[PDB]
Amino acid sequence: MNQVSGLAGKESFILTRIELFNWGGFHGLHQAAIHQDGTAVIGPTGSGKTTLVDALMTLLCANPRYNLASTGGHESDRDLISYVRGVSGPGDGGEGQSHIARPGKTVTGIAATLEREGKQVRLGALLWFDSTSSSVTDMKRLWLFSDNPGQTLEHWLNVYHEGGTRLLRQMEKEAIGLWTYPNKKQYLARLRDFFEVGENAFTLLNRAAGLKQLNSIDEIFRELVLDDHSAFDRAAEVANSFDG
Amino acid sequence: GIPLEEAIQSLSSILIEHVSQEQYDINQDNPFLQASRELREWIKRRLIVER
Amino acid sequence: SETRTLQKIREATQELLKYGLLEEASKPNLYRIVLSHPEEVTRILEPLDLDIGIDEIRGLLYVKVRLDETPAQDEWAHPLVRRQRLNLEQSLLVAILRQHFVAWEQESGTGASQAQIAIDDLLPQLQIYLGDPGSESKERTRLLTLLDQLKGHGLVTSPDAHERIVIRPIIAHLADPINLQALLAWLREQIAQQT
Amino acid sequence: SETRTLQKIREATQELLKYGLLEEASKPNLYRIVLSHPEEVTRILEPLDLDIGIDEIRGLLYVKVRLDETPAQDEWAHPLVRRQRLNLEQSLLVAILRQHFVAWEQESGTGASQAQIAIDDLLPQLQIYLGDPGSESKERTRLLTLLDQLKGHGLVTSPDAHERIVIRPIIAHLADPINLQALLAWLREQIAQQT
Amino acid sequence: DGVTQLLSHIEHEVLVIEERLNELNETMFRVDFQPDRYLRLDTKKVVHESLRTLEKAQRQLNAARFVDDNGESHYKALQVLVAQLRDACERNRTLGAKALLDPRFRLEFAVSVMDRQSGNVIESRTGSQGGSGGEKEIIASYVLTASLSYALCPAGSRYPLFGTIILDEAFSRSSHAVAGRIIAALREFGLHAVFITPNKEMRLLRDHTRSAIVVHRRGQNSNMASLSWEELERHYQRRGNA
Amino acid sequence: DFRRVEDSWREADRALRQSIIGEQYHRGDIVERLLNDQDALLNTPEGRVFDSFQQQLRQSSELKAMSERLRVILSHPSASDALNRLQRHDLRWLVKRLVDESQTVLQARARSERDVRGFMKTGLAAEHHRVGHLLNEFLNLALKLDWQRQMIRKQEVPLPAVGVAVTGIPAIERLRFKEVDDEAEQTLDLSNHAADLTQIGDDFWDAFNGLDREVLIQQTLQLLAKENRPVGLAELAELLPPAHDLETFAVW
Ligand SMILES: Nc1ncnc2c1ncn2[C@@H]1O[C@H](COP(=O)(O)OP(=O)(O)O)[C@@H](O)[C@H]1O
Repeated sequence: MNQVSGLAGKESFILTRIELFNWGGFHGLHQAAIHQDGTAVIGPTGSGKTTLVDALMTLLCANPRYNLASTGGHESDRDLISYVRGVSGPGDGGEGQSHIARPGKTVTGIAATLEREGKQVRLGALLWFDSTSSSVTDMKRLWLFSDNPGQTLEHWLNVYHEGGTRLLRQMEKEAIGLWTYPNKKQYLARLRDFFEVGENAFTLLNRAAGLKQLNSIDEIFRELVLDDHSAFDRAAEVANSFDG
Repeated sequence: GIPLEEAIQSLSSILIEHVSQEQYDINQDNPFLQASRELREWIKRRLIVER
Repeated sequence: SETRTLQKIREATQELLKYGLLEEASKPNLYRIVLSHPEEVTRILEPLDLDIGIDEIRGLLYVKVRLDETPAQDEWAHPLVRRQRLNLEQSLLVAILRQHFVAWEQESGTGASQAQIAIDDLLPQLQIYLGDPGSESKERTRLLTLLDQLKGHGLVTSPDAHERIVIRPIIAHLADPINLQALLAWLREQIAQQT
Repeated sequence: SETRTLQKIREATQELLKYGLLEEASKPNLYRIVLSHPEEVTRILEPLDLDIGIDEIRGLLYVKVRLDETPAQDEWAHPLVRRQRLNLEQSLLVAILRQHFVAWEQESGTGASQAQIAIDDLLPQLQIYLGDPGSESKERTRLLTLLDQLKGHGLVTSPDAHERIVIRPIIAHLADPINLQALLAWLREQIAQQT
Repeated sequence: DGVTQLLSHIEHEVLVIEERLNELNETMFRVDFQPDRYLRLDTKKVVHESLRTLEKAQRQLNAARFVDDNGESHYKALQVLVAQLRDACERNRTLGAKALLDPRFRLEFAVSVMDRQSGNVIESRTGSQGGSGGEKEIIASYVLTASLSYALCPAGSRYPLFGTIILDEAFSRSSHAVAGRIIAALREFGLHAVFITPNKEMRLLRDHTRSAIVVHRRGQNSNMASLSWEELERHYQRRGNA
Repeated sequence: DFRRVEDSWREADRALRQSIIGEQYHRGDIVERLLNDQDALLNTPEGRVFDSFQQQLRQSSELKAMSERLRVILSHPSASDALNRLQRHDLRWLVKRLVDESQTVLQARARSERDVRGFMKTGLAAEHHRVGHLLNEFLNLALKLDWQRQMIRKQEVPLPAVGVAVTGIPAIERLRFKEVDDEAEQTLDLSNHAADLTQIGDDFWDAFNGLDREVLIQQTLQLLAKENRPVGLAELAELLPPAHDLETFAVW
């Protein structure tokens, strides 16, 4: 039983930390440690367990499906904007128009650490608003990849608070083992390169968090694995060309 | 002289417009990068000159 | 009230020490102050065992270790010298980058150009020496790590949105003919000892 | 034919810049040399906007930013000295250690030796304000990590075989201890309000 | 440049799916579903009427491409094909339309539990839903774990490089005795696991995990504490005395 | 041939640079070409034809006469039947674009000549040649090493230290400590309330502890081993006090 427990973290990178800052209902800086022999996230329904999974998936995927466990089958209610702003759609009772926890200028950071035989790899994301706007184009994003133990989400937040994106870029220039991407496509490409797995792997990892609404093998295959790759849009273009 | 960024943007838009075709091997993952790469392929091929 | 080094000179020296190198293309003002009073800057840096190396052609000043006669050599052992001596793979990448830099400098105009190269260009040249690790992702990761180390040495910049790096002019003074001759002699000795 | 600065003075200055301090206990030779020629070292550091603060009572030398007039510039900036603001927990630990060091100096006279403290003696103090992390092991881990961070800044040393750490003399000079006292008072007031 | 290319692309996607399933069968071969049984997959093909009508229309188009009438018969055949395509597109979720224009809908799916030494099929669920809430859950969890292990494994390697996976309230229809088998299988595939459990199943995961992140809300402020099961037990003991 | 002329000038500049670099007596064929104020890039093929073309174009009178005649012809009704809108517009403005292209090509030539003159100064051709030769030798020699051994790849080389940065002096005054504010209050609250499970729900604790049938399995097995007799459910309950009532019984 315990002999097998040592296999994890030897030939693979295992998650061993999550750090959040102004993410969902996690106001301030929160840190959670994850054991190398499997970990359980437990708590009364309506805390921040789905919030944590969504932070991790945001760090991992390109268009993560938020709250997939309960909203599977239909479109998700939550989005990145509502996590950054800390909206409280569900819990009401004194709801002041969705009770946006952080309506003004704000910064939210998320960070996940992975380890293998003492080698560390940290994924991070800083998402901030400079005004009261809530448009997707008004949120400034900076993704971070690191293999240096000294590059922690706390350090990134300190640098941001001190000197905005200018000092963030300057720190990246003089930092050893840090890579900052302003556009998530390049950051996901770097993740793909490091972990030698295509986008389908992380998309499937995302879909795995919504396995509750399962059915016969056919639905599990056509809805969980072997992602869509459908051709319902190409058919429309073909039809329009044939109309011409 | 067309600025490099504008040419890359135009090539990326054209590349996305024809992602379906199998001949072109256009990758939807990050068309912009591919466009840039393509342009560079023709800069060291001497079709165009960068300065 | 007392002898105070001119605030222009102090500011220029502090910037030079902070950044190691001072380029006219980025900070022409401080570069010009340093050039105007090279003796003053040399006197300021003397107690630190540091000296200023100038390249007026490239418009580039830099700080190098000042060895009096024979300080046991080991210039990398200077207390104020951070970083570590370049290793063989870093030296090979530096040679490749210097070859690219010389190629760019040959066909160079009269204004600032900031020699650039795509990361994908270095992949086959490196693969020739380090071998094929098995897939494109592995070699890309290896190249990115090497480039990060070199940037830590100040010879390059991190890849930009187009997957292109800039080879800094400091390389022309790291891999210059004298240093390249020394490295070639050392490599020949290593090869002879190996066999 | 030149005017090279004395080898020992250059070594002392480079050591001081590299470590930012000079303890008679650790480097008696360099400390004595700097004491013998304070004018030379202050002149050397003048161009860099730096100075040495003597402290013969504790046998400690340190680098202090000798800036310009800088009228009431509470946000003074130095190119070579990067300012850091410590955490809430780190600041609390620093304040606790500073007050303990002051108490040790009072009880042993100014300029005492090896103001030590015990990890078990610090755990309850941290638990009073920061609260209970949820276990003895977690408390010890938190305290050890904070002590490691402080040692990185050069304020304490690693625990010995007796689980004791020595507060280094550099705690005596911390720019603005008034902020530390205010933070401690605020924390104690908050705790009293809670109870 | 269209229609024919679209159909060829759909067929190629079907082929890719089939090969992916075939090479995931080998990754599932290395782990025993039951104690010495092991599980395999079978693709098979859909026999919908829409696909056969499409085949008829494609044959007509191929025949018409050889007619010499200035592309009139060819145009008519292409018109029939495009009419079929538009019919499918407008009703984008009828089973026929999905089978026509969805690569992962032209072929069925089936699992088969076999014997490690005896290669004979011992239980082949050829679709054949016929299963309890716990049985379907077991099969789905096992197949999803196998797929995750295969996907996260770098090409030419049997050990995933990104070894961490996240499950969210995975097990709800299965008994506590069969969920442990799922956890054992997940560990066997080399995947480190982070489970998200409701207030239930806190005893089920206590036998397969060494630590828990307790997430508790204190109003609008969620907090998290990472504690070993023993420290959680000590917290409970404090509660019982408070 | 407007682009061909620029291509020829670029090739001529490259050839001149290569000749300067590869020549062993730089001093002669540098001053012989620098003191001169001629083209220094006289591409004998097309490029001299462009000079005559410029001479003809710069001639006045004929240019405006041809432009006026072109517009007169464009005005003719049959022109619309002959050409189309784009071709008509291009033909009408032919002279303007011709002069614009001539100016662009002349600017390119002047720029290239200035660039080659600047390269001829700074006397870096010899250094470029020596550096290229040394780099070629080093890269050819490096093929004899074993690059699959970390011992070889991590060998330290004798390259010098250039660009030594003296930054990050400790300067104990550099440290500042957290000041009381809302952020400090929030941090203190988070530190205190993390691992504070008192307010957590009661049902959470109730579900935390439950019948671990694993231990009960072995306990029951040991009880039967001790008795080694046929035991009923009531007797088992008496001997083993169930703490969960039917939860145990189902297991039994
Ligand atoms: N992005 C968000 N949008 C809406 N509500 C949120 C968000 N983040 C946190 N919350 C609030 O915090 C709680 C989230 O509960 P959580 O434990 O994440 O869900 P679950 O019980 O499904 O795992 C709810 O009370 C919800 O109102």
